[PDB]
Amino acid sequence: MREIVHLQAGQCGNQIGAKFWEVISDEHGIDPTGTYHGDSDLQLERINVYYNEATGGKYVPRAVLVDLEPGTMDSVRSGPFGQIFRPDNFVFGQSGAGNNWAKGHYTEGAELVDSVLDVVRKEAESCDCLQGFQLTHSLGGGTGSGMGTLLISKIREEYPDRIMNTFSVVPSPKVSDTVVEPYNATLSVHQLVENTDETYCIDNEALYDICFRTLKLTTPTYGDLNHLVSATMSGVTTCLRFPGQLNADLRKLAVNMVPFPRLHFFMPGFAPLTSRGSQQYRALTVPELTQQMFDAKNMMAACDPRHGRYLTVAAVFRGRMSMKEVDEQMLNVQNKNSSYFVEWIPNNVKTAVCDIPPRGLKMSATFIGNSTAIQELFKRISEQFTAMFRRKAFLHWYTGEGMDEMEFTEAESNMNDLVSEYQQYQD
Amino acid sequence: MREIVHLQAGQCGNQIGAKFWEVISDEHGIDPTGTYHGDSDLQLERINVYYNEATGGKYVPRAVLVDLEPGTMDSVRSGPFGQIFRPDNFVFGQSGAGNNWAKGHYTEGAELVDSVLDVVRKEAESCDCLQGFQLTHSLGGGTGSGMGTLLISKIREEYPDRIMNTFSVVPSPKVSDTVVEPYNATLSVHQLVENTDETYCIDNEALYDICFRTLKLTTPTYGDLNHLVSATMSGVTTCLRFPGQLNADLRKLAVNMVPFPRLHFFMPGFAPLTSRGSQQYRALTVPELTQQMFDAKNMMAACDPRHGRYLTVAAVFRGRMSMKEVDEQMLNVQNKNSSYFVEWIPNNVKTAVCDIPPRGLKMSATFIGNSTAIQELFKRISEQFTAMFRRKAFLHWYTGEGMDEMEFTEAESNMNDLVSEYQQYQD
Amino acid sequence: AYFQEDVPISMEEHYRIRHVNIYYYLEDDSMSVIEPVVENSGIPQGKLIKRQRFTKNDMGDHYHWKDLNRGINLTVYGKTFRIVDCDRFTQDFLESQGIELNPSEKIPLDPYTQLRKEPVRKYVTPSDFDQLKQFLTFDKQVLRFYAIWD
Amino acid sequence: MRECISIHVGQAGVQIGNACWELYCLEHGIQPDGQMPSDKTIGGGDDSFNTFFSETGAGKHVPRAVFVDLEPTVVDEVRTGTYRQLFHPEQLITGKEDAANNYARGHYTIGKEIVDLVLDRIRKLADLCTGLQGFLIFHSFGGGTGSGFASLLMERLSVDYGKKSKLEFAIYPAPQVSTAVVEPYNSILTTHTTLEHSDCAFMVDNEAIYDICRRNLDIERPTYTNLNRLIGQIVSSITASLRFDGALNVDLTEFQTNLVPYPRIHFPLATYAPVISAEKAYHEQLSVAEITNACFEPANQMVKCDPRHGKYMACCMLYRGDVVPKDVNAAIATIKTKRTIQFVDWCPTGFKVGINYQPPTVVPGGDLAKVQRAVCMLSNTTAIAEAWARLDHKFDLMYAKRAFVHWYVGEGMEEGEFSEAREDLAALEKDYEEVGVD
Ligand SMILES: Nc1nc2c(ncn2[C@@H]2O[C@H](COP(=O)(O)OP(=O)(O)OP(=O)(O)O)[C@@H](O)[C@H]2O)c(=O)[nH]1
Ligand SMILES: Nc1nc2c(ncn2[C@@H]2O[C@H](COP(=O)(O)OP(=O)(O)OP(=O)(O)O)[C@@H](O)[C@H]2O)c(=O)[nH]1
Ligand SMILES: Nc1nc2c(ncn2[C@@H]2O[C@H](COP(=O)(O)OP(=O)(O)OP(=O)(O)O)[C@@H](O)[C@H]2O)c(=O)[nH]1
Repeated sequence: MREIVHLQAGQCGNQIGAKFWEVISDEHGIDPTGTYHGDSDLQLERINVYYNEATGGKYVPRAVLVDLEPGTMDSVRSGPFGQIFRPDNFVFGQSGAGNNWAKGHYTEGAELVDSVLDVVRKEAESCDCLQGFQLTHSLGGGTGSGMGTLLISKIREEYPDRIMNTFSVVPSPKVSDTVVEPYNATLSVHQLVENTDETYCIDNEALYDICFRTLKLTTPTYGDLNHLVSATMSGVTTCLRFPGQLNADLRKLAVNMVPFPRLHFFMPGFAPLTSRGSQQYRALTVPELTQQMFDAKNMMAACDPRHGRYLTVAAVFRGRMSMKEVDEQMLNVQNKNSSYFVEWIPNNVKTAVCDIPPRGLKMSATFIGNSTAIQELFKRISEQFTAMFRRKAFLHWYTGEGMDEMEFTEAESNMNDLVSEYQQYQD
Repeated sequence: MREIVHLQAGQCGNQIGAKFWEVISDEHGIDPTGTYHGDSDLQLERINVYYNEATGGKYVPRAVLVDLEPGTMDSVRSGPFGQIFRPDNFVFGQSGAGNNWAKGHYTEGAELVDSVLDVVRKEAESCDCLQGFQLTHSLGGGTGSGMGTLLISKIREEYPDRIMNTFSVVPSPKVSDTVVEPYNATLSVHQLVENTDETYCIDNEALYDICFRTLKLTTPTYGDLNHLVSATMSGVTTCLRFPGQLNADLRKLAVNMVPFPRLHFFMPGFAPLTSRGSQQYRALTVPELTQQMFDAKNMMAACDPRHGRYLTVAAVFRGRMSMKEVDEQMLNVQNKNSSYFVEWIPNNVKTAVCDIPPRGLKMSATFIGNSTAIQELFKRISEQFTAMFRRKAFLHWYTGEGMDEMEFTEAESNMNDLVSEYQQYQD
Repeated sequence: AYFQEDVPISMEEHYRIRHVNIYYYLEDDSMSVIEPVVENSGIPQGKLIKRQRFTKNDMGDHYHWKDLNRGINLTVYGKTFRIVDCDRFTQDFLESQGIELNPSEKIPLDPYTQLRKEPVRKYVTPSDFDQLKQFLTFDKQVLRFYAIWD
Repeated sequence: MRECISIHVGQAGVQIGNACWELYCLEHGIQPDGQMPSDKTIGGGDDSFNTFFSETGAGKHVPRAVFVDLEPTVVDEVRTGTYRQLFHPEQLITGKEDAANNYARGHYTIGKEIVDLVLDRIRKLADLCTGLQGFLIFHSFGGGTGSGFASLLMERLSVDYGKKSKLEFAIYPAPQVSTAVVEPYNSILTTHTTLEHSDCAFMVDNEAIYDICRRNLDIERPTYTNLNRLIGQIVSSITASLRFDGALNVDLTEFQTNLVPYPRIHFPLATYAPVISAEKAYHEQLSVAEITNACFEPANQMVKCDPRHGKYMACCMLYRGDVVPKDVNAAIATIKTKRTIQFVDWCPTGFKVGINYQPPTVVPGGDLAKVQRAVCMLSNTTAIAEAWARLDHKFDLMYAKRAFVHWYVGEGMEEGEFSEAREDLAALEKDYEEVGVD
């Protein structure tokens, strides 16, 4: 059978993975102690996709957590679902990273890469047939970036045949916390784009936009932020694990969604967000879910593609619906705003229709879109990197680490190539 | 199915929006909480003209409130029927207006118009098909006029196929309180006549007169004033939602009542008023009903019509009447006084007969007619404007916000044109 | 006072329960409902019912304080409420009149509100370490039992 | 795990070390006995305390600190004080003669025969230690004993163990107030001898402390007890992240990476925003917007540098207590939008954020208040070179008249190092001006 091994890196991962796993546990009905409670046939029957089998109604997560500072492991283990993970599935070094990507990329990794590869091949051969791997981290997150780059570089040649989902978060346009974030971003992208196939983009400022629009609760928590994005990844994973006459495989998505070797970056999106009183002040219909999903405010990925155009979109609806509402809705948008699409491809939409919704609500959906939106993002990173490289500020640490400026030069060349290609194909 | 979308603006027009909505809700028999109390299958059948449905028997109105002062909306929200409006449907700014015109026309509208257009397009997509829109505001109101000018300007072009009912109140001939008030009105009326189809012309002085004519109770509330205006507005809307041998469309009335593109000013007319003896001392017969209809005192819009001459007249009847009696009534009134009609068009009368009685009595009517009447009104306001512009008192705020005298000049040219035109059609 | 409500679509709950404050004036017998404001609530707080008098039954009657007591429910323009308890001058004046007060009752708390924050509970238990005290305090202290086995 | 080594050199700094350990005992409930009340948590040394105290199986939290001095007076007094059992005996190292403010006397004539013992003690700490992230040295430039001896010991540790961090706080010379006219000499000697061996240096001044004390503490007769409590609170803030748990944490590694841009230049400045009394905190209000405006308020800085004289490179803010990042980053954005503050083009981003949920702590019999949100400011900017200019334009005159150089040659030194130190400085100011050049 086909299954997946999860990878979580970086301090961002150290919380996002926890939230995502606890949400999935809530969905399939696993108590924090781990003793299954039978209430849903389908959740009972499609669980080997992630959970392996332990003794006595208990199940192990096929996830691997990595870090260097054991305090994060302490927090995760102390969390509401830390007990459900394994000690063996935890591995750490005995030093700090301090998000010097070079430190992590030639010094800090070389001594744990072997062990983590042993554990990952252990789990892989424990399973029977994989679809592939997904890794959760930050492209601005130094530990996550440094570890994940090498990890994917190795798994590419070790298993050249699987699906390589990368789920990474984006630095804030208004304030980056870490000053070296441009450097980290370059050192990440220059190899990530050539090793990966699918990359997701998520933005905290867009999350705060979401909070100021639909949450309307003044003070949120990053826990709630993780709640939303975990819901998004849960939604993209639901299609595989539920019955229903729809197409599931991430390959069946990627072949539709990937025109070129250089086209990898995607824009998630969630479906009805209830406001303070909308709970009993709204009406749940396919038309209004469609309208909400295709709305500027609902967007959370990078920045408005109102400047740009759209190449492909894949939408997964979930609940008992009918082919006709989705078909007519897509034709309606196609004819309504027929200019902001691109004439290259006709009918850029890919539909999936899952029968069983999330527990509690009736009809829901989720979105993903390949469109020209990341341009201003890496444009900003370009201007930051040029301004920094102009006077080698902060660069002496990397010199001492054994880094040379030629690396930065080819990285900026690569990102310039992506800028030019993305502008060119439609403009 | 054809619906109407309702707009509420200006601190009074908001008064009236509350009162009008609650009147309709009570007529259709709805609690303050939105749960229907089953009494009238016909009313339940035709609720869909105004009310959407939110799951769990909640009929969210297709109305939108817009203003800039938070406390006003707090009051209307905390009114006994404020909960029926939506937290979604409350767009507003964080500022006052100063009872200016150019301020709300340039300075602050530009950053609220976007949101109001987005919400109105959302609801327009939600509903099926429209006869048009209706707006409650004040021609003299600062914020209401400043909004509505731009709003109707924005809607005219992309929706040139529907009917834009306008509803406002003239300041009193004797006093306007606000002193810049004619400045504001002479600004607005230009764009209003430019974009208008149908306009209801109301002043409260005649309403105080009516109160002292037939309710005899000395001291009413502006709430009671808005009760009366709510009934008067309901008059036209009664047609669609009830069966009967009549034509219902606003076009059905408006093409008939509008001889030339330059006729948009219409005067209300109501059904037998009640005194404390009249509840059992009235003689409810169509003879005296129509006598009252064309009773000079029954008129409540501006002032005596007997100075001028009628152009068109329309009577909507509500109840279990027959058409021959009203028809011979029209016959007899033509016989008695044909003098103050015109040779331009004979048979100036139209009769529509809706057959469902109102809540409180059996048979009634609403009169709407246009005559050679508004000459003295806008003539008066014109001497006002000449006097004030004789030295341009107060102009400096408007100039500082950015305006110029030439616009006033062509506007006054427009009003003098209306003077001449109406005078001639009479002459 | 307080009142319940049912959520049809949301992920968490069957129902929500909300607390409110009732002010009855002695001037014109107006009454006002005010909700206290709590952060992250996700409801529009503030004023809920402005200044006016209220209608008990159809005719036009008016809620004269001569009929209100503890432990009473009442329907008011639809939404119905229940009275829990009152404050100092209120019961003093009301017993000065002589309204027989009813035994009080607990005001419930919103499970949604509590699960928003945390379980308010206790912690602290590590492993077991007290050897030094025994070692030093009981230097070469022994017992001597004479036992028999059959 | 995460723990450091505390070094307190100089009967200059020993009283502030005393104060800071006294503050440290409160929040953990370290009694002047050294043992806890009933609740048992002692074990394999695995909980918050272990970052500061090495409780062995004794039930006695013994600090990983060392005090070294050449006067027996204060050290004998403290071992006659209260926390004498708390302190380990011979990590209180004492001498008999002082340097008499003479840097060279403190660096050569006496420095040979005590470095051996302190080496032994530091290694017998380090062996049982496992984390050894770095050292917190506390000294003084105008050191009547501390200056030269500290320079020598940091020299030797730099040459022996070069793979961890080194942090320095120091009382700065008062720009217009003096306590010994030896100060320009000993200051310049320490500075230039340490520049190629000092990772990070943070600066404090008594006059600025005093001005704050009668501006917002509003008590016109302060004390060193006040000064030392404030600076101890500062260091408690800077180490809270390591000490406790939090949403996101930062470390000395991150500090030494982000704050300093270049080689050499490593001289930022500290600030504490909610420096206010109990009654003020009581019937006033505290929140992120006003504390953030305060952190850039120019008169609360402990160095008399005019902000609009200089320009900014780095800003690390530690927010401690109850906050969410929304209004935090909103406020820092509003500050970026503010026009008077002048960022160089070198740092389009400069905001190193650290959020620790745990609120700070009051002390019994203290003068602080029951804070909820505190923010500590560590900012590096160019406005400090004015201090160096002030120092040099007096160093030159005293060099020219060459007074007390007879003392220095008599104690057995020359003029060559004094010569070279001045162009070391001149290089520092020229580099400041070059980096200021956009
Ligand atoms: N979990 C989590 N991550 C956050 C949060 N806010 C920002 N992040 C980002 O998540 C990124 C990834 O963290 P890691 O990869 O584990 O950290 P790292 O590799 O040591 O590199 P740094 O970015 O310097 O922390 C960080 O760089 C932060 O910028 C948050 O509230 N929670
Ligand atoms: N709500 C309310 N409005 C009233 C009442 N009486 C008169 N009004 C009218 O409300 C008018 C103004 O209302 P709006 O249309 O909201 O005007 P605005 O743009 O908000 O600015 P203003 O005209 O200065 O109030 C006044 O000119 C009055 O004529 C009343 O009793 N209640
Ligand atoms: N560190 C510290 N400095 C103080 C204190 N009170 C005043 N100062 C300033 O700190 C300087 C102390 O430095 P030194 O005189 O060299 O101290 P020392 O080398 O240990 O020798 P002693 O003066 O005997 O303590 C003085 O010049 C004062 O300006 C204090 O309590 N602690």
